[PDB]
Amino acid sequence: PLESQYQVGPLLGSGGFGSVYSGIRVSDNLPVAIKHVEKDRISDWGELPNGTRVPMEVVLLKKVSSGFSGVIRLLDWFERPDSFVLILERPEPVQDLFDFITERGALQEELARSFFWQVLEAVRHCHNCGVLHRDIKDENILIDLNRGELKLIDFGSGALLKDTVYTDFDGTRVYSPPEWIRYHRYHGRSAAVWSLGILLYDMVCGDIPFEHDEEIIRGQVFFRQRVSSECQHLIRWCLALRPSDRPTFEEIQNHPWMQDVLLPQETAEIHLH
Ligand SMILES: N#Cc1c(-c2ccccc2)cc(-c2cc(Br)ccc2O)[nH]c1=O
Repeated sequence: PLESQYQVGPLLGSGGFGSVYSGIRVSDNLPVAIKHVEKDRISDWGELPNGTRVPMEVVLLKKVSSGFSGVIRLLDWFERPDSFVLILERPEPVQDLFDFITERGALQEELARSFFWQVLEAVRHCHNCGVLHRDIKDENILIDLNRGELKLIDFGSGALLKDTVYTDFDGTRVYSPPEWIRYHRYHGRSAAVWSLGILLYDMVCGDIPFEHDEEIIRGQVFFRQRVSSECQHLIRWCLALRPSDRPTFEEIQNHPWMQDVLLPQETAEIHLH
């Protein structure tokens, strides 16, 4: 009984893959997010420990659910005749990176460092759990304004992590790597690092670097905003044309610009309060 436990609220947003509403767990007033996904649009299905057919999204979210709240947590889920309904945790107040950057424009490096670092910890968490996000971007990152913690959301274009090549992709095009645009082939980690490269640029310049396929395959990076030399370096490194030339997650976090990151709470007190 879904409608009995939760109290549906306002429409937080929707797209090709879902409609999301703001609900509250009638049980304890817990704030949650209710995501509706139509069975038709669902492309990938999995099963997880049970042998129960469910959309890959549910599989992935279950594999990454844990104490670590660097990634959104699935509280429960229900299946319906023509759709699946997911109950996600919902922080409040909260704002997504896209809206936040859309209001403050380019972010101070110090803040971008904290945020970027947090995203990296989350993505590492996922890979570690055998999950590849495939759609890392400002829109899929939530900001818990009080604790200054970011959360990865929307594993709708995700997939189990593997070492062999990927031939499918349904994530955001402007965040996809050169190798996808050209050969429609890519490898998880390297493809991820490339989008992390687009994300960082996005944070420090206030907008993405590439808009057209040509710009992506060319990979020439121009900075529209004053950006430190160190940050520019890490950015160009993540956006290297050749996949194998991109940094490992370990190399990114050991990069000079990534040092002395602020604690989440400090970040909130200085940049969010
Ligand atoms: N797709 C998607 C998704 C969202 C979305 C983003 C932009 C526009 C419309 C919907 C939001 C969420 C989402 C939002 C909150 Br406050 C809390 C938990 C969530 O899990 N999940 C998605 O999986």
